[PDB]
Amino acid sequence: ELTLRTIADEDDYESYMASAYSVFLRDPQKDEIEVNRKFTELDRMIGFHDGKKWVATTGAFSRHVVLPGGAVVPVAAVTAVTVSPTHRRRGLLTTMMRHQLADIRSRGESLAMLFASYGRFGYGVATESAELSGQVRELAFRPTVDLGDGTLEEVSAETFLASAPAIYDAVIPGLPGQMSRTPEWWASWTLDSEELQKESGKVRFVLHYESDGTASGFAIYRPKPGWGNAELHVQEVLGTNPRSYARTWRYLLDMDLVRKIKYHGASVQEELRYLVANHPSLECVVSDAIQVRLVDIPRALAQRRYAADVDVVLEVTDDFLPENSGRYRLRGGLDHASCEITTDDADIALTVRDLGSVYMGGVSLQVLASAGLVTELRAGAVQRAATAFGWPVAPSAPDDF
Amino acid sequence: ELTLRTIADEDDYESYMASAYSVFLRDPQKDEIEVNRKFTELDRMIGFHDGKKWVATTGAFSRHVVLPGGAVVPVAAVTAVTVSPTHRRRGLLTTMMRHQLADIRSRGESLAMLFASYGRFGYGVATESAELSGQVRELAFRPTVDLGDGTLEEVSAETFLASAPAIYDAVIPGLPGQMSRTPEWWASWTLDSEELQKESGKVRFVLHYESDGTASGFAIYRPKPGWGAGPNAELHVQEVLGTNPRSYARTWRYLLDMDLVRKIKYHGASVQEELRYLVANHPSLECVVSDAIQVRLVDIPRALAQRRYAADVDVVLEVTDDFLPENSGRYRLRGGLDHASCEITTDDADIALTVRDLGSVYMGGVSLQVLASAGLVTELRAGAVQRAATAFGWPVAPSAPDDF
Amino acid sequence: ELTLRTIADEDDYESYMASAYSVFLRDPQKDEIEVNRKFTELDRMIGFHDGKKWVATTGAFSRHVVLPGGAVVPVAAVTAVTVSPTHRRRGLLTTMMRHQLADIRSRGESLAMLFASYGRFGYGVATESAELSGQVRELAFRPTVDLGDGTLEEVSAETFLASAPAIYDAVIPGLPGQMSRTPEWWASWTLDSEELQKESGKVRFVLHYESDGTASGFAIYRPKPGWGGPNAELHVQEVLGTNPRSYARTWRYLLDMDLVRKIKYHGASVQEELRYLVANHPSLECVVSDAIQVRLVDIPRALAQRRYAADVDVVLEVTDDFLPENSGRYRLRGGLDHASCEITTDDADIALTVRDLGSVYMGGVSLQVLASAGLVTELRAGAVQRAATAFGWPVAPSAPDDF
Amino acid sequence: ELTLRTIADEDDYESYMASAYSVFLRDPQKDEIEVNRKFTELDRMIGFHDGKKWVATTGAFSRHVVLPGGAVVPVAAVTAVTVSPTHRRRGLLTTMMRHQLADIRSRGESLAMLFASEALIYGRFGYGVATESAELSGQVRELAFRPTVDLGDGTLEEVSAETFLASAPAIYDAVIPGLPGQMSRTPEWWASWTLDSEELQKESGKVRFVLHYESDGTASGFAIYRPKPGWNAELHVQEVLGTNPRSYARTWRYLLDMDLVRKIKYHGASVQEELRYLVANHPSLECVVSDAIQVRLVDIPRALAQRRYAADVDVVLEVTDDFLPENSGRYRLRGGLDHASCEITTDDADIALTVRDLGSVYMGGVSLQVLASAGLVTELRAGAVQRAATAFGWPVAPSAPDDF
Amino acid sequence: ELTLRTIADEDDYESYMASAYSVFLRDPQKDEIEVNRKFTELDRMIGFHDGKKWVATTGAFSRHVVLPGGAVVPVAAVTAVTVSPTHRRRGLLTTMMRHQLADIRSRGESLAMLFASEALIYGRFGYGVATESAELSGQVRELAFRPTVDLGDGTLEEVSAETFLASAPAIYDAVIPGLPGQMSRTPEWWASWTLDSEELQKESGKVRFVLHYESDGTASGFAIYRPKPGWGPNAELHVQEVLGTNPRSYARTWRYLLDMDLVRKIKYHGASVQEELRYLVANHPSLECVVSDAIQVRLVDIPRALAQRRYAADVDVVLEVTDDFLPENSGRYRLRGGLDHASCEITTDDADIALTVRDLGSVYMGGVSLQVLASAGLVTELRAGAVQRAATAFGWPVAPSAPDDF
Repeated sequence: ELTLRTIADEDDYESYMASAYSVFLRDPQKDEIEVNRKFTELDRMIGFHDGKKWVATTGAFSRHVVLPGGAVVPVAAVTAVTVSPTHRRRGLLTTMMRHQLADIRSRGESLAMLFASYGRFGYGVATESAELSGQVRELAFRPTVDLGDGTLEEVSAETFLASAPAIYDAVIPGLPGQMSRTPEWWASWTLDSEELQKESGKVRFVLHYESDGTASGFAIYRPKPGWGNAELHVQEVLGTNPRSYARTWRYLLDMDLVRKIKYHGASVQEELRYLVANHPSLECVVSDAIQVRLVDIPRALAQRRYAADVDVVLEVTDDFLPENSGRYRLRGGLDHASCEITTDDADIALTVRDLGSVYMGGVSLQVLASAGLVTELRAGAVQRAATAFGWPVAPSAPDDF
Repeated sequence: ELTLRTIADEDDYESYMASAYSVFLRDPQKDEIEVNRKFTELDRMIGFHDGKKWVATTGAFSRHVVLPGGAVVPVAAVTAVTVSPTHRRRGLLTTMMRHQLADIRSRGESLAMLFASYGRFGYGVATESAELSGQVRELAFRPTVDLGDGTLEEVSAETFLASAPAIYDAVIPGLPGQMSRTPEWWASWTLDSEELQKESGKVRFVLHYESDGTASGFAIYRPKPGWGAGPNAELHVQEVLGTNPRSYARTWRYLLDMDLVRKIKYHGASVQEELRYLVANHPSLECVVSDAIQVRLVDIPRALAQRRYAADVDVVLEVTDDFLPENSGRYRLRGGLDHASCEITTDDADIALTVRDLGSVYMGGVSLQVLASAGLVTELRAGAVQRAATAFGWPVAPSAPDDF
Repeated sequence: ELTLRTIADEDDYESYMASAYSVFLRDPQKDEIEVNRKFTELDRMIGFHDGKKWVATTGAFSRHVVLPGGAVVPVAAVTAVTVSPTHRRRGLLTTMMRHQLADIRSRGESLAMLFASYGRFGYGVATESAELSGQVRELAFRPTVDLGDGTLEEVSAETFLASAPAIYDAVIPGLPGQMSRTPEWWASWTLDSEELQKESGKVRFVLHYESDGTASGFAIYRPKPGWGGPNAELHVQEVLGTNPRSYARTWRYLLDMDLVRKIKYHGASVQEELRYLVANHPSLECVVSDAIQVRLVDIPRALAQRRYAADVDVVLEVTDDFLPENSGRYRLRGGLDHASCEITTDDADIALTVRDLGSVYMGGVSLQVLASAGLVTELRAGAVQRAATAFGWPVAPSAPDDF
Repeated sequence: ELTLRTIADEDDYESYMASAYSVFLRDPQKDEIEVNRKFTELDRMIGFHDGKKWVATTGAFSRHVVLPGGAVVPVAAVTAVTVSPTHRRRGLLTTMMRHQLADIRSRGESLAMLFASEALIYGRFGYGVATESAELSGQVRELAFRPTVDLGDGTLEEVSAETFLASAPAIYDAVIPGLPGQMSRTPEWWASWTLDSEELQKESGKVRFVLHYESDGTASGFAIYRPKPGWNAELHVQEVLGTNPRSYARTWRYLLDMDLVRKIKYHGASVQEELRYLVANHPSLECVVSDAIQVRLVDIPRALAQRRYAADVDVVLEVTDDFLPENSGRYRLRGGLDHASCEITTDDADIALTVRDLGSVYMGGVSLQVLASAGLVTELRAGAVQRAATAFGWPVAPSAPDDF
Repeated sequence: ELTLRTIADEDDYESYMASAYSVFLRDPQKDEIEVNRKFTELDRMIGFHDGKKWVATTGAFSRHVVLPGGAVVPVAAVTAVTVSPTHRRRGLLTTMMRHQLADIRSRGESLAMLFASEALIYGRFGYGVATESAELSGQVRELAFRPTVDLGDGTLEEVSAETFLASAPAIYDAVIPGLPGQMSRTPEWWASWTLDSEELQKESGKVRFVLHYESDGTASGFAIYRPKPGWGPNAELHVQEVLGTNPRSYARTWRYLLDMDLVRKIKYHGASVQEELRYLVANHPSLECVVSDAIQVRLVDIPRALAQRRYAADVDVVLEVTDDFLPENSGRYRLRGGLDHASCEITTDDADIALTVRDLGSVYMGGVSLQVLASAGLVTELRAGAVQRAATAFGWPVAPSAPDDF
């Protein structure tokens, strides 16, 4: 009765997306569906169709993510994973996962990434995000923070998109977890969506210029006028130097009529948290961001760099895809990494899910071992491997997908 | 008119403490005042007295803290820092700070620690805590979590104190930021304080026993019965510790599976509390992160040499101490998992930072790289901050000790 | 200055309807006004007109109601009763009530029914409804509840209307108070009204099928996505099934839906079967309120059209203050298989008003409780005890689709 | 390790009750414990003891309940059912249930009754919810009565507990024969019901007593209520009863017309409380319906023959008692308004149901026909359920007795 | 880079107004923008433009306000005062105020009035809070009147906007001479005041209009209000204005709103602090009264302003006025005023009271007591007994009230 297949045409695409919104209790957002189509590859959007409607969906975008060390590697940005409530408990999700994970491997993508909404398929939470909020009048900076001689203006979307991509491209190599943005992805990220207009207001754009005129920072925010307490909902703030970063935030914090500010999806180590003189005034709520599924374990482990030297043997168990199970020797450091099968004694035993959780440096392997989820087989091995899998810059959430 | 002196006798102690509570808009808590006196040294409690009232206070307890690597070192646990609202802008706080930090130095303590309620005195936030909360029915664990074959009992404070110290002593060498607990400190930590009873209920104690009878875990918690409409009874957890992963998981499972309970709250948990990773559905366990402990380095080279470092490091730090300029200097830190030395050097400096920011990274709870990217710390030679930031880190996040 | 008249044409209909919504502080719902027109008889919609606006309204739909015992009788479904705030305290309502009640009698309808928003006109609350709600994760069923081997589909309104009427028609004979639904009434009941979209979302339709393919259950519900912690809701409009498995399985489908936290079923029966499937009753909150008010227009006929839970031979001294011609001393003899009622000169057993007689007429209000409260008088010992049991019914009356 | 036994002495009793309160997250309520002791039979209070504390409890009071028809029969008022959270999943509850239910049978009580709460035994061991209670509440200024409600010539006085207890029992004893589910009240039970408990004082205020006197001075109504001053003042009504419709309506009018009161609440009222029909505007009196009493039939033939039935019935019930299989069998019930007999039979069965669901319909508060429509009860011969459902009903809904 | 200029044309006007709404974090309300254009004089709408966007705005309507006693005088209704968040701390606001205050002076207008919600220039440039408003609210079922309140024998009708505008202006014109602070309403201002704006429909509902008719049939009162149906029993009536030509029509109109079915709560924002409804209600605690700033006054022509109004009692006082923003207005004036006369001019005689021009505007409408300003230390008395007699004369038996919003 059910057929697993890819999207065939534009009408089929809109019906596919409508079903995915419908499972999540929402009407289809036509503006987001239209803009996201520009970077959608129909042959990566699979699902089950019963002859009259889509009953399950699973798709992926071809993206590139910054790894610890600065390498930018292809990644399957998994999206639109739904099973209709009428078609649950029929194995449809397992079938789509097996098909998609094989398809991802064939495209040379060493890992998949998914926004938390899956551990039994090998996905593990690898990065977190922080919701930062507080009263703007309480958010003065420490007295040593240099705001610089820069200036800034509120600009149109077209003016914003002529300067923001170069700023973004310049800063992301040092921010693992961030993803490359083509003009098509910028169009989705900057869309004045009707859904977000209901929650706050129309999207606004800010550019920070140095004294010589060069653009060195930007901000994307939406105002929420007082409905009683006006709020500013920040979508993104980035700068190419600490002065443009601090000055841009100072602009948002000193805006008249504003009482509260909210930044959802910030880094757990967002620089703003340390610029604020009184930390309690900026509430920080930490939650899951990205889940990682390692698809090619040796290549993924050899593609990132490590915070310190490591020479560890990992006994990796992959329950969902047993072909990936094996004993790998990881030799890595700041400027080198290799991973290959070995018959030497294993130092650590862990599942591919937990290996994925530590892969981006956002989850400590030592805490997983203390929790009993990872087993140390030889003394001192977990401690050194945990530091190596870490990174001085915490991973952060990419733009939504 | 004002005199800077220490506490003289018992009546002076109660007037001193009543003044400190009054500054914080509270009535003096006599049960807390009585039990904390047992570990209070009157000559470490200073303040300003106007002839009839204490108008400012500042104290310290002689404690010992676990550092990254497991070393336990003497520490000044600073407490009861108040200035009367009628005596602000007189300079009393700076004067008390200068006296106390000098006294800490002459006592040979390499650092002071203070609960966040000061940056200009050298204190920097070095550890955070997490308030973990959620609906207990949503807090199932991952399926691979072994709960073991242990059993649990709810016990009196006396029976609890006959087993909890040995469990605590065995676990803390791996939890930097925790402090040694004498019987006197256990008595304050386990006090059924009236103020906490009003927020929830009478304190309860749980012991977890292995299958052979060995006490391997404990929990301190208070019930908050439902007050709606609808059921909404809460458990307020004060501490949970176990000597192995099964005892820890089984103790939490005991609290989470208790009937009548709807919500659980654990204030002052670690930001890397193992519970956060046992839970199958992370979003069900809300995590709010806030400042916990501020560190003031008093003996910079000794403090840096007393801890161990997550990886090898050889870095020269140009440190500026505005409040105590005698600590400013250029120090070469050679550290690792198995060694640590810090000393005056004449080599070129790699990093420039203040003593406050150095204290902030001292426990591995704050990344030196983020402070640099924020513009608060200056990298003088390329690649130095990244290696130093990794070394100042630690695979186990620092956590808040028992309150002081 | 004011003229009592019926709706004349279509423009007069939209003005009439817009007047009623405005009295109730709402803008005219054009989608509802259009669909309800298809079953509206203009000669049954009366009101006062001052020459330029409608100042008071009162209407009735020609419907049919299931009585205790399964009999389907004509009933006046009174609707759109409004008096403009500027024209209150002028007797306009009493006048319309007197005209409508006489009109209902001439049309052969033994009784009238009205949703509670009137006791002085003879209307008495006869049926209650329950708002059931709770956290879906706490609403597991008792372990013995058989869900069967059926399946479900979420379908379009047209596919829904090709199966739901037959299911509904098979179930209602056991549910006194439900009303027959023509295709026109189904069109209103299943309208994706913009009013309810604002409160939750677009209406959805579920069909439950047996293993052989036959449709045996249905559900009408609307989602309310999270607007906060999570708090997505389902607003259930109706769930019915032709057997216990289809009914339980359909509720299970709504209760086990991902992302949902809380469910609400407004206008359910006070004895809704769901209340007893739930293993932990306190998790399903039950708020009971007025639903349907009954005005008996032809007393002897209405008493003879229903059946009675047990044998009864009682003489009722009925007082109708608003319509004194209905007052009389009636001997009611009835049971499960018979019912008769006529004037008698024998000694009266019970003295009650027509308002209270309508309150007990559907078996939803106990005649014994009204007697203990002092509203009804027992004249001969033991009479109320048996009459109360007979007027009752093993299945509580329930609210029909809204009118 | 664990011993099943009864309470031995008074110290054992206080420790037993303290454990039961502790399981329910509450400190022991000493005033309730003291007054309830006066009607407690220690040999009916059983539990498990590990040598140093009680770890599970279950007890019963010897009471008598009004049945549909007026007959007053002995009943076990089950109470204080707890299992310590440390001792769950060990079979302690099943063991206590088998012991208690056998003891109830041997004492001549045909059924047990138990308040449905967050109790451990909810729904299990053959208990079925047979009675509901309504929480009635609303703005007193919106609660005028229908115009035909006669208030009579009576008067009211607020009196002391002693004055109250000299008139309320006779009023109560004259009313309850027509209210199935109500229980007999000895002076000891009145003392508990009228206790000015500190727990209810915290939620509202000190208990107050109202008496209603006819014009000849005879007491004909009473009320028990507690004021909650504004913090919008509320009256929390515990009970209102009257021997005639005028005394009932006038006593309510006194509470509704009291100055300074904005809201009234009556928890534990009947779902057919007369007040609901006196009010002119029903929506102004919110009605929230919930479980009240669960019934466990222990002697099926005697319980069915002890009540009376709303109409004639001749039915064979195929009863399954999974927990007490000695009670499983086919029973022929022949009942009416003035007769009732029941005996085990081998005749063909008309209805199939569990002992839990038979208990649910036993008091006339749950319709057998609705249970059949829900699929929990199976009709074996056509037309049997309809007549049996009507007969098991009653023109007066059962109501919750005083709390136990 | 920046240029101070006025609105050039219609497209420039919509871009001007769009910038003003954007500074206050709101989308432009095109219905308000269109209806307000009918009374907008483009040469009074100034601002700064950077070549492609308005970066600051400041406007003024030519209006007329009723003073204590009943005199109607021209007034500049200042509006649309915004500065772009990226152009703050540059001096643009001062420049606009100076140019506007000069433009107001040259138009013969003695004072300027500005609503307190214009938070950009709150309490500066000589503007002083002179008039307050009250938000009155309560449960309609607790709002019975005193038994001695005569409701008359009139009738009411809910009418269309056009029917309302045929009788309401006559009612409004006959009442405002006794209500200082109210402003004259031309048909174009009536169109804006009665606009069924989408902004207020979201907050409650479509605007409704009520007319109260006498026994013979003449319109003697009116009401403007919006319903807010029950969401989530809590239906509300949001009253915009109620006025009557006699106490019976005023009381009867309020009684119509208060006795309406299905209503639970009523709210009247922008009422007078001495709204007669407050004294009609039998139980005052049932009608909550929250008092807040309404109108700020900037005196431009000090002598003319003080002479245009009448004084509740006789006064002969010398005021040493200090105008820090416009020092050309500073001077020592002798004020002679009463119920039927008023004159003011420079004098050499010794001064009695020393005060700023900001505080003089506050007391000018009689909504702020001059004695309390002296008690708080904001005003200095130089000769004894002068403040008390001046405070009583600057007062008025009817408190000033807030006009229609601008």
